[PDB]
Amino acid sequence: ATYLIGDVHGCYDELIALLHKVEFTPGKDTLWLTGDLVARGPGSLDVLRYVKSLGDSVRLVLGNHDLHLLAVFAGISRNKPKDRLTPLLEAPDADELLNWLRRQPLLQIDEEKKLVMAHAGITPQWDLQTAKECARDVEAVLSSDSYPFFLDAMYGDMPNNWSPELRGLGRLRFITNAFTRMRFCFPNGQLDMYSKESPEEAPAPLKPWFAIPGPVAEEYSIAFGHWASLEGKGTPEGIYALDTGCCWGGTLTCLRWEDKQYFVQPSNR
Ligand SMILES: [Mn+2]
Ligand SMILES: [Mn+2]
Repeated sequence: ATYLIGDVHGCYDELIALLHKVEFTPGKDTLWLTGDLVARGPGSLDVLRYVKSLGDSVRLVLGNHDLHLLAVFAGISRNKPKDRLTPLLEAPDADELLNWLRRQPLLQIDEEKKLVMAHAGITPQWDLQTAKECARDVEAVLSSDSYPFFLDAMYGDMPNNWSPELRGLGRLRFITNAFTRMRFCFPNGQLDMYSKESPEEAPAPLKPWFAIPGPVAEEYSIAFGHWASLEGKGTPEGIYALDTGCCWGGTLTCLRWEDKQYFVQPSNR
């Protein structure tokens, strides 16, 4: 069976409990994780240890908190007490875990299921070929010896409009923002990097990225996490918002792909 779980955010206990609920069995089953494995929850170290141990039985995409963790590890960015990353950063296996984490994709595609996954979703300004090239380009920098320069370069809110002519720092920044920070779009597909609220509270003319017709969403289902104020609701057919805010006292949500059956694990917080 195929299971897809939203943002874990260090909620190791809830993750294991939900997987036991569906009797997740590596070798017979595969797990898709929407990223944001770490931060805020208390168990980031245990979560990374377990997901890494799953090997080919897990298909991960990196989220913005995974990238932030990597920026803190590399000395690029300051550690915020509230993220609760210190046990992981001080672990004897921190090197093994984070060097594994930076090698994971930003984008997962299963052609037989016609299923795409990314942390924040797919901007309507990308077709599939472009999304794949963009993921490849950022994954190559993240997996290189020089990844701390990219992590330093990634911070920023501009440019917020895609063009095949983007070059250099702006190109990587847009790609990173599109995969891991996107929520709202302007009618032209342009990214808005400030509004984090539910779509009801969003100011006009902002609309969820999934409310704008785009070539990937027209051919593929898209699963994503990240947007917790969505509470997993209000999406159109074929759009699966999996982040139900477990670290926030919400719930950890698991979707079984074969029968579209949902399983939910309450926050223990
Ligand atoms: Mn996120
Ligand atoms: Mn998140």
